[PDB]
Amino acid sequence: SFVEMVDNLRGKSGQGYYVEMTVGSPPQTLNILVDTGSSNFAVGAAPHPFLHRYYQRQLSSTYRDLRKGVYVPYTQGKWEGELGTDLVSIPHGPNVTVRANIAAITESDKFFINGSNWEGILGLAYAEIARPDDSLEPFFDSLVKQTHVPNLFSLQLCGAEVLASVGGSMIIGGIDHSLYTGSLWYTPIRREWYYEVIIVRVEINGQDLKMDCKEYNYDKSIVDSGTTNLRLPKKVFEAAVKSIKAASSTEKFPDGFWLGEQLVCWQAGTTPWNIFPVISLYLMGEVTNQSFRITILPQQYLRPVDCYKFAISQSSTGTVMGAVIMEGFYVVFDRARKRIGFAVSACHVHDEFRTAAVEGPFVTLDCGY
Ligand SMILES: CCn1cc([C@]2(c3cccc(-c4cncnc4)c3)N=C(N)N(C)C2=O)cn1
Repeated sequence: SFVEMVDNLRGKSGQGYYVEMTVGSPPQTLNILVDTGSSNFAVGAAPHPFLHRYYQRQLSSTYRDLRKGVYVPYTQGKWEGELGTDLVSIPHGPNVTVRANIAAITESDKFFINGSNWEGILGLAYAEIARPDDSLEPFFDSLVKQTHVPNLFSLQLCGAEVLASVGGSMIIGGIDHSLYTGSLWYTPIRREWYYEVIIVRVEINGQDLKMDCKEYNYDKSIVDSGTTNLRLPKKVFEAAVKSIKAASSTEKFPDGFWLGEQLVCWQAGTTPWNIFPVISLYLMGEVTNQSFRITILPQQYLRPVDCYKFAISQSSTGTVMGAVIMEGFYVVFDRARKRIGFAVSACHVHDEFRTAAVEGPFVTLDCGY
């Protein structure tokens, strides 16, 4: 049924991708953020200025209360709510219904986004980082256990007066070959909590940043559909921008732009893409001394707002390969074989001079924290 899953994601630029889901009986429709960077199925369950609809447990005849609260403070914001289980389906995903854990958010701070058009989050990472603890089975774990859907899903994020709308596909239970060209290269999932991986080398315009590879994964590297930007450890970030500033020297910008909080504009197809360099991330291969590179264009790391924001930013929590990396590629979260596959996406955005690429192997003769 993969055909019926194609284009089942939507979103606004910089505000995440969501898939339609129903919870409860009768089905309550909600748009839910696909988030490989968290592990809770958490849905607005009380009025909020940014929510135009929300999950109403009392309207559901199949809701069961777990009589347990959950409080999820985090760096940027916070949500808090009540644990229960209910029946869940994805209308444009696998044709099944599962009983899953649901965090019904009763209060939250800076969690929902104005105009994003989603009402909850589908944390697709592992139990290890779930709240309140790893005993709360994540949605995908329940789905696999209760149905026969293979332990694998794949994301094809396609990107783009009003924020640009983005489209994409979440294929659960398999690999849709029409979604990518060329070969799928796999990098090991180093540990099952976040989707943690290892970056062994990075180049800006073919030039090695030449760092001890531990800096690339300090203190970890993760694949996160719930983060817009490519986020880099401080020391790598600074080296990245310096290298990027040099490659686009002709024509200058204010460091408010480089700090990713200040847009820059051209007008109608005048954008000097060729000025900015490609960025290659080399991920560890399944074979010890091998790696492969994913190369991403400026079209990915300059996010549209013809105005663009610099979608590479600093991190104190390690490297985050967010949406702007994923948008060049078809990304397979092969949980069954503890690996993540990358292929050129059938939908990636590129000129007649450059193209996002996935290429290997590269042999590199210790990179993890
Ligand atoms: C554990 C608390 N939590 C944080 C998240 C978030 C989260 C929460 C709310 C909104 C968004 C978000 C996603 N796309 C674009 N704009 C915002 C992300 N998911 C990820 N991966 N990141 C880094 C988060 O901040 C989920 N739960």
